[PDB]
Amino acid sequence: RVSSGRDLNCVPEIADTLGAVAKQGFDFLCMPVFHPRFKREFIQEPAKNRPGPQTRSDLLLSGRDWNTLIVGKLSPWIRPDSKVEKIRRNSEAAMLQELNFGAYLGLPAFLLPLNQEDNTNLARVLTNHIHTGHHSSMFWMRVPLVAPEDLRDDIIENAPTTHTEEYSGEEKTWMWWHNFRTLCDYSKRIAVALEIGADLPSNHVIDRWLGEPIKAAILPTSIFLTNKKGFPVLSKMHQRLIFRLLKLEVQFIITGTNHHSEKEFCSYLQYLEYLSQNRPPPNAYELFAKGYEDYLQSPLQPLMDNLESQTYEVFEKDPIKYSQYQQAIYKCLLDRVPEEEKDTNVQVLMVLGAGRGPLVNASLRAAKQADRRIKLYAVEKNPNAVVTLENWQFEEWGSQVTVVSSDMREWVAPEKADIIVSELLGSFADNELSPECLDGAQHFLKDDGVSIPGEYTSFLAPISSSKLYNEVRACREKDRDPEAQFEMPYVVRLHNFHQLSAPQPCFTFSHPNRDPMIDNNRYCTLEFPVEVNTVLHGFAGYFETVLYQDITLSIRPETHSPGMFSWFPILFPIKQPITVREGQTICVRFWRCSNSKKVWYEWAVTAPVCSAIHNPTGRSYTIGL
Amino acid sequence: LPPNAPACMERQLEAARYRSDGALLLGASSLSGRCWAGSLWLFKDPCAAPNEGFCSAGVQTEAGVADLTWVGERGILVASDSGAVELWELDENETLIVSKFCKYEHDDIVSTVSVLSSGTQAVSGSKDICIKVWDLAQQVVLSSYRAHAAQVTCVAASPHKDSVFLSCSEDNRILLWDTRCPKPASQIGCSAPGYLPTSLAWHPQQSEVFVFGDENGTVSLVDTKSTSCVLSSAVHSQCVTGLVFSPHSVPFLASLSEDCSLAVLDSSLSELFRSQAHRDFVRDATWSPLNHSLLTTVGWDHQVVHHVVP
Ligand SMILES: CSC[C@H]1O[C@@H](n2cnc3c(N)ncnc32)[C@H](O)[C@@H]1O
Ligand SMILES: CCn1c(N)nc2cccnc21
Repeated sequence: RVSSGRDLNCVPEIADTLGAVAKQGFDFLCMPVFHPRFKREFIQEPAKNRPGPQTRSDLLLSGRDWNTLIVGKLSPWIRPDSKVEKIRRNSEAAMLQELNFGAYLGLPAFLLPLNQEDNTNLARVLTNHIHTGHHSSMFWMRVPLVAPEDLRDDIIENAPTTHTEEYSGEEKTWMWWHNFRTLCDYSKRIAVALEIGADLPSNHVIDRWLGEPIKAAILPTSIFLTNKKGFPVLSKMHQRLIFRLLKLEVQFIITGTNHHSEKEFCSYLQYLEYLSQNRPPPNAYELFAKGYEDYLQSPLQPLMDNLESQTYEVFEKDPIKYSQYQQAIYKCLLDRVPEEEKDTNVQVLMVLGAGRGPLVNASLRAAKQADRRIKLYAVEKNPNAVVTLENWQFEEWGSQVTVVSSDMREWVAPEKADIIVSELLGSFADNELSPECLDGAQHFLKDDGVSIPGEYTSFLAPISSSKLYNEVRACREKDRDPEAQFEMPYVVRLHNFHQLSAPQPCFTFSHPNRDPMIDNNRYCTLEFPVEVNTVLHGFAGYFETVLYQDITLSIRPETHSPGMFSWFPILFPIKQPITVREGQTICVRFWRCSNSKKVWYEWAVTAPVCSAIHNPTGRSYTIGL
Repeated sequence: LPPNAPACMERQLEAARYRSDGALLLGASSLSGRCWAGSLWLFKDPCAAPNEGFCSAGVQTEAGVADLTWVGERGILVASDSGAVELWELDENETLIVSKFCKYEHDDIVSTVSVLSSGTQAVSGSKDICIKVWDLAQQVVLSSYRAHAAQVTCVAASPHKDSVFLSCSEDNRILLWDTRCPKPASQIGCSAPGYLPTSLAWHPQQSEVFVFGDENGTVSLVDTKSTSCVLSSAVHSQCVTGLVFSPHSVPFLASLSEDCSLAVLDSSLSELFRSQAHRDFVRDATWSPLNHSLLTTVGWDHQVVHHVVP
C-alpha cells in the first residue's frame, strides 16, 4: 500500500515523538536536527562562543533508526540568499553545519525549502556539500504547487490579489525548482517534495511536474475536508492528484496539527490507505511492466547477435501476438486457396527468423483452422535455436517442416514461397533491420507472393522527463566518448514522463518491395505543435505493423494492441535539454543511414532551437548487417 | 523550589514581564540537549531571579516558549513551539501555575502573541504564516488571517483599540489591522522596500505612531497618519529583536539585538544608555512599575540583569 511519514517542527523528546508517530502508523518522521529557534552566531563575539552542546546527542537513537526512520530539516532562520551580508554568512555556516550533521547521522534524506525565486547561494552551498565525499542520501526540495504569495487571503485593502489570467505566472514554482536543479547540475541526490494546498492550481500548473523527480508529496491537515461522521477526507480533485501520485509511487508526508480532534492522526493516514486500496487494481501489462519502469535497456540486435534461450522464452510468453499471426495467416490462406482447391493445392509457407518455432506452430494452427494444406520452411541463423527447431521437427512436426539453418539473405531456396512470415521488428519497427533481411529473401517469394507483415511504420513523440535525461546522463563509460550515452536509443517502459505532442509516423517499409532501385535510407522532418511550457529531453518511439489486411500489431499508445506485453517503447535522448514555450513547434529531423556493414539513426532538433546532429556516421551507435 | 516547581530552569531566557506590583514573569526554553521544552516562573523578589529555589511559582511546559504575555495580573498567555497558544492561570495564594487552556490551532511554531486592549482577546502569529484572533474567555479562534506570504515575526495590539494591531513578516510587509474593516489588513511602512522588519512597539501615548526594528539593526519611528517613515537610526550591528517603551511621561525606548547589546533611546531615536552586560542574545526588557529608572533584561546566556537608566 502506502509509505508515509510525519512532518513536525516540535520534538521535545525524540524517543517519545518517534514512538508516538510509529504508534500512529507512520513509516518515518521529518524533524529538525537542531532546535528550529536556536539561531547560532559563527563570526561576532560574544554569541560565537555560546557554550555547547549545539544540539541533542546522536546516541538518542540507534544507527538503524537514523538510517531508516528520520528525515532531517534545514532550520527555518537559515537564509543563504538574505540581502543582509551577515545573515548570509551565518546562514552558509549553519547550512553546512546542519547538512554535515545529517551526513554524520547517516540520514536517508534531508528537506530544504524552495520558498522564493532566488535560491542561488542555497544551490551553491548544497552543491558544495554534495561535492564533499560521495554519499547516497537524498535532498528533498520542499516546493509548493502554488507560491504562498499567490495563496494569500485577499484581505489587504491597499494590496489586492490580481485575478487577471496568468499562464506563466501560475507556473513560477516549477521555475524555482528548474533553476535550482540546473545550478546544481542535475545531481541525482536532489529531488522534489511537492507541497499541496487547499487551492489546487490550474491543471497546466500540475502538468508542469509530470516528468520531474517527485519523491514525496506533503499534505497539510488544512486541506482535508470533514465528512458527516467527522472523518478527514479530500475533494474529488485532491483525490485525482493523489491517484496520479500513487502511480508515481511517491511517499506522502502529513504536516500541521490535528484539525479532526475526536480522531487520531492515523485518520488522515487511514484515508490515504483507503484511497490506495480503493484504486483501479493493475491490468496484466501494468503488472508485467511493473519492475521495468524507467529502466533503460539496450535494444536487442538479433541479426548481429544470437539471442539467449530465455529471450525466446519471453517472446513465446506473448499469446495475443501469436493469435494475431495465426489470424493473419488463417485469412491469407482462405484468400489464396478456394474450397474447390483445398485438397489439390498445398501452399509453401516460409518462416524467416523462426527462433524456437512458435510462428511455425501458429502457421500449423492456422492451416487446420483454414482447412488448407501448407508446406513449411523454418529459416533461423541462430544455430543454438536451430537445436530447438530440429528437436521439434524430429519429435513433433515431422517432415511437413524443413528446418533451414542459414541467413535468409544467403539461403538458396529449393523453390519459391506463397507466403513468408517474419517477426524481425524492434520497438522502432525497422531497428532490427527487417527491411534488409526481407529484401534479401524476397527473390524466393513467388511473383504473386504475400509477406506477413506487408507493412510497418515507426512513430515519434517529443517527451519531457528530467528523470530519464538524468538516467541517460549517468550511463557514461570509460574508454568511449563522454557523450556517447546520448547518441543511442534505449528500450524503456517510459513511466515518469510527459508526452509533449501526439506521435507522428516517422519511417515506413513495404514487403514485398517492388521498387526498381530499392533504397532503405530515409530522411523525415516532423513538426510537433506544443500547447504547454516544458523542457524537451528526447523522443519516445513506437511502431505499427500490418500483418495482413486488418490484422495489426501496435505499441503506439492511441492504437496499442490490447493485453500484448511484447515491445516496450524506445527513447532517443538529446545531449542538451531544450526549453519549449506554449505555442512553439518542436521540429525534429531523423535519418536512417547505412553501409554494406551497418545501419544507424542520426537525429537533430531544428526548432525552437537546433541541437547537434546525434550519432553522426554511427559513431556512438550502429546496427550490424 | 515551591510545590509543582522544577528543581532546574531551562537555560535560554526568552521572556521577562513585570506585573503592576513589581513581580517578575519568566518564560524559558530548552533550545539544546536531550529535552527541547520550556518553563514559566513568578519572582515576587525580582533580585532573586534567575535562581529556581528563590521563586514564588514555577511550572514545566510540554514545549519551548517562543513568546509570553501577562493577561492582567494572574493570566499567562503562551506562544508554543507545539503550534498551541496556551493560557496558564495563577493560583489564589499564587504558589503554583496551572494550565487553563492549551489549543493546537497553528500548523507550526507560534512565534508571537499580544493581548488586545480589551483584555478578553489576543492575537497570535506563527511560522505557518497565519495570524489568529482569540476569545480568551471562550478558548477559541474568532478570526484566522493568511495576510502574509512568509512566517509572521511580530504581532502587537494597539494600546487602546481592541480591533487594532500591527503584524510584520519575512514577506517584508508591515500590516496595520482593524477587524472592523471587511478587508482588515492595510500594508503600511516607508517609501522604498527596505530590510525585513523584526520588531514592533506602539508609542504608549500617541496611538497613531509606532517604532519597528529591521534585520539590519536599524530602529525606525513611523506615523500611521502621514504613512511615511519619520526617523530611523542604525542602533545595532545585528537584527533588532525587541522594542520596549518605558512607563515615563516622555517615554524612553529600550532596544535589544542579537548583537547581545541593550540600547536606551530618547524620542528622537538618539542613544542615551547601552549595556554589553549580556554575552549571548538579549531576548526581552521590562521597566519596573515600582522604579521607572530600573530596566530588567534577560538573554540566552541565562543572565537576568537589572539596569539603572540615567
Ligand atoms: C524471433 S526474433 C527474430 C529471429 O530472427 C532471426 N534472424 C534475424 N535475422 C535473420 C536473418 N537475416 N536470417 C535468418 N534469421 C534471422 C534471429 O536469429 C531471431 O531468432
Ligand atoms: C519476437 C519479436 N521481437 C523482435 N524481433 N525484437 C523484439 C524485442 C522485444 C520483443 N519482441 C521482439
